[PDB]
Amino acid sequence: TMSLGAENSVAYSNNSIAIPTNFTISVTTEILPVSMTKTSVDCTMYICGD
Amino acid sequence: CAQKFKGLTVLPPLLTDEMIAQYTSALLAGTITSGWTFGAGAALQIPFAMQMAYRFNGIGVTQNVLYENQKLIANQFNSAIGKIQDSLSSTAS
Amino acid sequence: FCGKGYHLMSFPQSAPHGVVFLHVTYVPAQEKNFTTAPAICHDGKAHFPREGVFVSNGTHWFVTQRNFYEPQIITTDNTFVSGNCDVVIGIVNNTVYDPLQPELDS
Ligand SMILES: *[C@@H]1O[C@H](CO)[C@@H](O[C@@H]2O[C@H](CO)[C@@H](O[C@@H]3O[C@H](CO)[C@@H](O)[C@H](O)[C@@H]3O)[C@H](O)[C@H]2NC(C)=O)[C@H](O)[C@H]1NC(C)=O
Ligand SMILES: *[C@@H]1O[C@H](CO)[C@@H](O[C@@H]2O[C@H](CO)[C@@H](O)[C@H](O)[C@H]2NC(C)=O)[C@H](O)[C@H]1NC(C)=O
Ligand SMILES: *[C@@H]1O[C@H](CO)[C@@H](O[C@@H]2O[C@H](CO)[C@@H](O)[C@H](O)[C@H]2NC(C)=O)[C@H](O)[C@H]1NC(C)=O
Ligand SMILES: *[C@@H]1O[C@H](CO)[C@@H](O)[C@H](O)[C@H]1NC(C)=O
Ligand SMILES: *[C@@H]1O[C@H](CO)[C@@H](O)[C@H](O)[C@H]1NC(C)=O
Repeated sequence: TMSLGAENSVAYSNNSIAIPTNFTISVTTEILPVSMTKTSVDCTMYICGD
Repeated sequence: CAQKFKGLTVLPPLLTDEMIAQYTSALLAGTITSGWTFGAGAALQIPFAMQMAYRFNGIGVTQNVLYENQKLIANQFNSAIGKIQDSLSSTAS
Repeated sequence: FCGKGYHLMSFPQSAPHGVVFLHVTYVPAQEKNFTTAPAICHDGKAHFPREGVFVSNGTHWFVTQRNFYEPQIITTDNTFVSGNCDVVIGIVNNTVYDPLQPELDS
C-alpha cells in the first residue's frame, strides 16, 4: 500500500513563535512545451496513387 | 451488474477516499497551526490571533482592530460556519 | 507560480519545441523557539509594533522582523499607541525607551 508521507506534528501553543535565523538560495527548473511539428498531406495521391 | 459485458468496464481510481481525506486534514492542520509559512519551507508555529491580525494588516486595516473586536469576529465566524450546514442540508443542492 | 518558495527572479532557456525556466527562490532555515506577546503595556496604554513581532529572550523583550531574526530595543519609533490596557487579551507589562528626552535634554 502506497505511503502518503512522513508523519509530523506542530508544537502549537498559546504563546510560542519561531523565527528563522538563516536562509538558503534554491534554483529549480521547469519545462513547458510550446509548439509541435507542422505536417501536410497529399490526399489525392494517398487515397490512390498511379 | 452495472451493464457489464461487451467489453465495457470501469477502472477503480488510484487514490481511495481515505487518502484524500488524510491529505485534506493535513492541509487544514498546517494552515491552522502555521499560517502560510508551511507552503514555502518548514512549518513555523504561531498563535491564531496573531495570524488573523497579520491577515487583517495585509488588507489595509491596522492590527488593533482585531485585538479590540476579537469576540465579535469569533462569534460572526462561528455563526457563518453554522449556517453552511443548514444551507447544504437543504434539498436545493 | 514562479518556483517554490519566495520568488526572486527567473532566467529563460531554449529547448526543442519548448522552453526551460530557471527559478531563483528564497528559503528560510534554522528556526528557534521564542515567546511572543500581542501587545505591551507601559503607562496604561497599549503599544503595537509597526512592521514587526514581539519576542522575548527569556528575560528581556525585543522587536524584530518576521522573516529574519534581528532583535532591537523597543522604542517609541518602533511602536504606535492606541487604546488602554484592559481590552487586549494577553498583554504583557514592560517598559518603552524614549530615545529623545534622556540624552537630548539640553
Ligand atoms: C548560514 O548558513 C550558511 C550555510 O548555508 C553558513 O555558512 C557555512 O558555515 C559553515 C560553518 O558554520 C562552514 O563550514 C566550514 O567553513 C570553514 C570556513 O570555510 C571551512 O574551513 C570548514 O571546512 C567548513 O566547511 C561553511 O563552509 C559555510 N558555507 C559557506 C557556503 O560559506 C553560515 O555560517 C550560517 N550562518 C549562521 C549565522 O548560522
Ligand atoms: C537574552 O538577551 C539579553 C539581551 O542582551 C541578555 O542580557 C544580558 O544582560 C545584560 C543586558 O544588556 C548584559 O550585560 C549581558 O551581557 C547580557 N547577556 C548576553 C548579551 O549574553 C540575556 O543574557 C540573554 N539571555 C537570557 C537567558 O536572558
Ligand atoms: C501590570 O501593570 C498593571 C498596572 O501597573 C498591574 O495592575 C495592577 O495590579 C495590582 C495587583 O497586582 C492592583 O492592585 C492594581 O490596582 C492594578 N493597577 C495599577 C494601576 O496598579 C498589573 O497587575 C501588572 N501585571 C499584569 C500581568 O498585568
Ligand atoms: C490558552 O489560554 C486560554 C485562556 O487563558 C486557556 O483557556 C487555554 O487552556 C490555554 N491553552 C493552553 C494552556 O494550552
Ligand atoms: C520548543 O520547546 C518545546 C518544549 O520546550 C519543544 O517541545 C519544541 O520541540 C521546541 N521547538 C523546537 C523547534 O525544537
